[PDB]
Formats: sequence, C-alpha cells, structure tokens
Amino acid sequence: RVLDVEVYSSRSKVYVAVDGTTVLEDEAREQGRGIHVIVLNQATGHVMAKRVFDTYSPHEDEAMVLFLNMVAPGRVLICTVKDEGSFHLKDTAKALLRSLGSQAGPALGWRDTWAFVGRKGGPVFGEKHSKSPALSSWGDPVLLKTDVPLSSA
Ligand SMILES: O=[N+]([O-])c1ccc(O[C@H]2O[C@H](CO)[C@@H](O)[C@H](O)[C@@H]2O)cc1
Repeated sequence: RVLDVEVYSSRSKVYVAVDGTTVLEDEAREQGRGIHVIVLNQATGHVMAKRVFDTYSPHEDEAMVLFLNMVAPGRVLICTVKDEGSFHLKDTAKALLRSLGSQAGPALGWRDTWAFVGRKGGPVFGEKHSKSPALSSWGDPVLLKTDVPLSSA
C-alpha cells in the first residue's frame, strides 16, 4: 500500500528509484541540465511519463507548465534538479509549483539542489532543498527518501 521512492539531486547527477528499481538515472557530464519530472500511476507506481526541462534556458519553463497542467490530479509527481534549474524558471512555473504545495520549488535559486515527491492535486509527501552558498558553488547533494501512499479499492 506504499511506494518506496528515492530522489537524488546534485550538480552532476540525478536519479529516481521506485521500490528499489532505478527509473531515472543521469550522470552524464554536460547533459540533462534542468528539472527532471517523473509521473507515476498512483495505484501501481508504473511510470506514466518522464521529461527533462532545461529551465536554465528560456522557454523550457513554458513547456513544463503546459506538460504539468495535463497531468491528472491523482498522479504521483517527482521532480529533481541537475546542475541548474532556476535561471529561466519564471513566475508562471513558480506559481504552478506553489499550487502543488512545493515550498522550495517556487523559491529555487542559482545552482540550488531540489528533490520533490507529491500528489499532483496535493499533498506533498517529501521535499528537500539545498541553497547554493555562492555563485561559483552548487547546493549540497540531496537524497530524499519518501514513503508514498498508494490508492486502492
Ligand atoms: O559565457 N556565459 O554567459 C556563461 C558562462 C558560464 C555559465 O555557467 C556555467 O554554469 C551553468 C549553470 O551551472 C552550466 O550549466 C554551464 O555549463 C555553464 O558553463 C553561464 C553562462
């Protein structure tokens, strides 16, 4: 009746594991920058969608908004940042993250790390954030481990 979800966000590496199986892993240098998004079925944990939005670059946040608005309210939503996800995370995307209940997403800053697990229509199940301490530095790697409830009946 529960999914064991692990989410890792850092300068050079992201991964997501569900029930001990890696469903997303990107450790490639110079690739996969931005916010990675995984959508899971809320009864089985099966992956319904996997995306990466390079929100360090213009226009990617608009694509993230259009994608997230089509996710059904019951789904499990997982986000994790690789390298930099804030430079072009603009106000409409931040407001959408705030509407999910995210505390750190709407405040994401330069080279911060961020891992998030929650139900599309609320509530948030787990969230971790590390603020970069200097423009030349990154946030500390964050490893979020969250038990996500499953729907049934
Ligand atoms: O020449 N520039 O305008 C310029 C130089 C460096 C820069 O930041 C560096 O950090 C980014 C975010 O961490 C990385 O994604 C890039 O690989 C980049 O090398 C951004 C712009």
